[PDB]
Amino acid sequence: VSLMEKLKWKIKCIENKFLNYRLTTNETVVAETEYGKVKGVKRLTVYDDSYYSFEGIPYAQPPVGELRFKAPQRPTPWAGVRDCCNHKDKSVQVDFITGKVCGSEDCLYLSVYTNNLNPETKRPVLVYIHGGDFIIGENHRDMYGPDYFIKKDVVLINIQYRLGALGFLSLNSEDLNVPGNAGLKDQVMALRWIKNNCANFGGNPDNITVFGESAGAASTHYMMLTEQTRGLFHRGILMSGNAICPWANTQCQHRAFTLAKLAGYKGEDNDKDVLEFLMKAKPQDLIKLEEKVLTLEERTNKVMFPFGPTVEPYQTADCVLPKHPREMVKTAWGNSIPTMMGNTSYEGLFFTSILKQMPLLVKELETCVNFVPSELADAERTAPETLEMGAKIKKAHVTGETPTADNFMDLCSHFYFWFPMHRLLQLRFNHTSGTPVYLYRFDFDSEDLINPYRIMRSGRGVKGVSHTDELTYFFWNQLAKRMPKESREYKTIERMTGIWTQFATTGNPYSNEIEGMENVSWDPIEKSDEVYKCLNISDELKMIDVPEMGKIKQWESMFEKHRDLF
Repeated sequence: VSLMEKLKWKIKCIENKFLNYRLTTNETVVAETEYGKVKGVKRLTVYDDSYYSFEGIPYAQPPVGELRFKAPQRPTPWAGVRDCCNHKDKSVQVDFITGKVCGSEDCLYLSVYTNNLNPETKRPVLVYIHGGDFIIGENHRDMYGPDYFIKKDVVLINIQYRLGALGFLSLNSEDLNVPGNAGLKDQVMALRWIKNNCANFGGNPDNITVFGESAGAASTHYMMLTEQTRGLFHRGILMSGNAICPWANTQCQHRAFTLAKLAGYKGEDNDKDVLEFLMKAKPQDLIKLEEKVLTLEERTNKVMFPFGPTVEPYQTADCVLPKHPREMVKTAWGNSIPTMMGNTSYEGLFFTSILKQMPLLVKELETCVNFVPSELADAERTAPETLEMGAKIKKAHVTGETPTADNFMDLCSHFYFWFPMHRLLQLRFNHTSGTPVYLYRFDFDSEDLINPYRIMRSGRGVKGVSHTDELTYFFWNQLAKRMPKESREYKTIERMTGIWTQFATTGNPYSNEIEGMENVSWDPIEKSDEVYKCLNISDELKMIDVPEMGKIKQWESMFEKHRDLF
């Protein structure tokens, strides 16, 4: 990121402190939890709404010392009133703007927001699990402000969880108790806390909705698949991701050794010596070196990050993913709750930046062999079946003789999002009956209101609706501003928070109190449907055949001779 963008950002951080102070009131309030009393504070929004904010509620013990890399443990209660008027730190990560490591190992907190602590009936509870590819992200209100959702009579809860190697180290050695998925277990513990405390803030414990974008969508899906959480909630929304995306799963058991060697470990490769070195390293060193972990072959095969959700190599009381995610889908409790999924209209525009720095990536479309699903491709990607499968992808996305940047981004929308969504819908349809799933397509472009991911993807000036572009209409962030009530941006905020709030309430996202949705009727997807229908959300709200469908079928035709793997 440029020095100019670094200065703008710093300035915005400073402005934000002042905006935050102005928006804070002297009305404090105390609420009860299973663990003790917490003190929150009422705050305003730039729309002159107001809400009670409780931040820094621990849902687990600080995962430090011998707790590093282990399943989270329940937090220790207190008497007195814990101060929750301030935010806690974020999980240790590289700051996307400054490129310096920030955060702290002491990051297992959640934040609770609502326009009314004593409503007359228990309200729908919405739980946001943030994205950031399992390596960045936070619940700070400078990027995930509840300002818009608190117009609605809901309780909104934003969680943190362990990221990177500290959340996702995995070791085969059973004696060590580092099976993997610590960060997802953080998520489970947070959802247990919410279940058992949401009533104290006016929330209905029998009507919880979990939602997330990108890796938060994968996370939400995982919360719908694991037995650890059976029955804990009642709706799920998967925004631009799910647990069977190729980026959402990795076998990272050999990678802890590599990480340790990068950090200076001297010795042989066994799990115990490797863990002991890692248990004593400074956390920022681990996180800083993590970008060097993956090999050239791994990157070429599109393994996105060294550490993430994995198949745990042995069972424990706290195991979250005992099998591959596909196999988990077959028996998932969450298959039986109302579900909404969707994507943006030009997801792969996100990768503009990566294309800038590596223009030769476009030549991967000459044969598209690097985009064939790794379960079907040979190791060197030189087999004749692999060239054939690559030709399906090429014919779907390469529009002229020579591939372009756009063809590459369009193919990416599919590889990363539309194709795994299709695999999931069909897989799910065969291992459930009845419970509806609804689709949306987010297709509203503006550069008047943005979020910080735009600075990360170097998308200033770039037309089309990228991965992350919808977040802007759900959450306040420090680059936002008060928009006129008549603005198309403002209307999109109301439509988005409105639809999400409707679905959370009844499990059906249709309502005719939402403007633009009067000549609409929003049917769920049926197992027999050959073409998917979605609510396309742009300046107009309109049901349409998913425009991506034709390409989706073409990707599917790569499994012609291996139907059992699709």
